[PDB]
Amino acid sequence: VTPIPLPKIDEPEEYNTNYILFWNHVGLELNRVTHTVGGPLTGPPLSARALGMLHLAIHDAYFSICPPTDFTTFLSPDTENAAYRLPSPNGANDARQAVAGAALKMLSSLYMKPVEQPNPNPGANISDNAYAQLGLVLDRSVLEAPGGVDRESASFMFGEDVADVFFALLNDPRGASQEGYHPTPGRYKFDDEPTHPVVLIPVDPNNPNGPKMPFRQYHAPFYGKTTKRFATQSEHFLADPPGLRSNADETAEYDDAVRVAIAMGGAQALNSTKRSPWQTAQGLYWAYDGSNLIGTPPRFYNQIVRRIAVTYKKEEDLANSEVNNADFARLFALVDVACTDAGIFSWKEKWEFEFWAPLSGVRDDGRPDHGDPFWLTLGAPATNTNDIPFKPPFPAYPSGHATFGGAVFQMVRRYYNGRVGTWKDDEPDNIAIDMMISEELNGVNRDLRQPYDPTAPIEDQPGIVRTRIVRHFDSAWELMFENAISRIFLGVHWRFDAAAARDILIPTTTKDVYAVDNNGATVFQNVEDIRYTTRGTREDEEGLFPIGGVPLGIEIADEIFNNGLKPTPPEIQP
Ligand code: VO4
Repeated sequence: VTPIPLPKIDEPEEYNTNYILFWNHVGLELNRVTHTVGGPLTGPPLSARALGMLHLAIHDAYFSICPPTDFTTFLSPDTENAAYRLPSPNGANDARQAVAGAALKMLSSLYMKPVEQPNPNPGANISDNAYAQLGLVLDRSVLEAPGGVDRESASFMFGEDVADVFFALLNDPRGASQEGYHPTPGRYKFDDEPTHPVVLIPVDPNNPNGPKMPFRQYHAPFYGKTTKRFATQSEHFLADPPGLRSNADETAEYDDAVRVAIAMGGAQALNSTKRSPWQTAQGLYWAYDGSNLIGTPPRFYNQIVRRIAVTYKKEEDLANSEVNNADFARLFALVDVACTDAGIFSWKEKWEFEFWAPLSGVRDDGRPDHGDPFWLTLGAPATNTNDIPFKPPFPAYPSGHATFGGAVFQMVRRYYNGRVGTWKDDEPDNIAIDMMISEELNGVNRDLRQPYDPTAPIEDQPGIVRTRIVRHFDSAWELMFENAISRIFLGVHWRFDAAAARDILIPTTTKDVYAVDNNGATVFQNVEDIRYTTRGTREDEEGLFPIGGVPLGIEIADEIFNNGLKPTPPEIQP
């Protein structure tokens, strides 16, 4: 089959001399390829799950052979429960081959053709070409693996066994099912996106030029409530969003939110848009909304973590260093598991409240002096395609980006505290990074004038090229913040979807109404001064809960970390 020409990644090639990073890289490649061909594990919550499973398998394969001191393996070989019983090395002592077997097995189980009946219903939507392209990635990775892959080694086979365990235990085949779900129209209620009310998909995925059919998508409406958690030791909840349930009386907040939404997230040329060119860059930088050759947010968060990992490694040798191998194996397991659970809980709350997107909220507002029936947002970029911007097919509260980021970057902060610098676990850190380039703005990817051609490299395809922006960040606190507000700039999330408006915006004398600059643009607090302290109430539960995705993610990361990466007790599983 014709292999898809993938654009070059902006990262020192030395990174892949380390087999832990190499396998992480292979996971990231499958991520972007599956989103280009429409293969399995697409979308934000599930794509994060794939990475969590991959790194959990790698983590235990490595630490079984090279036992850790300050912590232990996720699963143990002495568990009476067969489902949580980790296999034993029994002679195997080649960590490199162990990791290879775990990674290869997991990724293959995740991305290959479900010959075991699973193809029906679940996989009945993915074309043969999709699987073929994914297979190519897998096949060549074996050949590019640093140190090679010896499929006949005992260590390799051990790794495979480890993968089988984690796969059977955590795989959620029907995770993204939407069968039986239908929106419940009304104020504040999620429903089909006005600029993309329906989509025409081929009746037969193997004949994309053949007859089409109308399709309305709702992304994983049942996943969050039915899926198995990874390492969280409890259920997490967010305060009711402004306008709903116990907070239905927070009208000043909601009204100002509508106001900030129009000014900060509208289309580039609308007279009501007050967003600056720089803020537009900040919005697109963190997108990764499932585009061709790009993939989803988890892929970007891992690209960032890869840089942090190498920038702050203990030993200079990337290839032959167990200190580095252990460090990376541990870090990525912590990070990707937190990302996985962040997805579960953000999706759980998303479909719990079913809060509507700013596009619908502004248009359907109804009040002549508050709404704008013809508003358009900067929207989620439709990169490497000729389609227009959209709003991802799922409820708004809370922001998945914000939750993912909160978890990933809080985990990084907990892990490096006292090593890169010293800070209170709830205050700004000093984990700075340089030369960080997003594939949304790399001088290569673009907005095409014609349909994407998968047989030709992106450079030979006409379109407006995205300006190359090289960033530097002073801390993971900043990363966490900007990643969250970027969605406000795109106009796909309300301010409260990120965090409590009181914690991120500059207040005025009027309660719930925040400050704007000379030209009407919203003013944010300085990153160093931001503290996610503002909590709210829930109708169905007593107490105060976090508002927005960031606080939720931070909470999930602290929990997992504090428990040293321990499985969710099967008793509290759904
Ligand atoms: O991922 V959002 O849920 O931030 O579009």
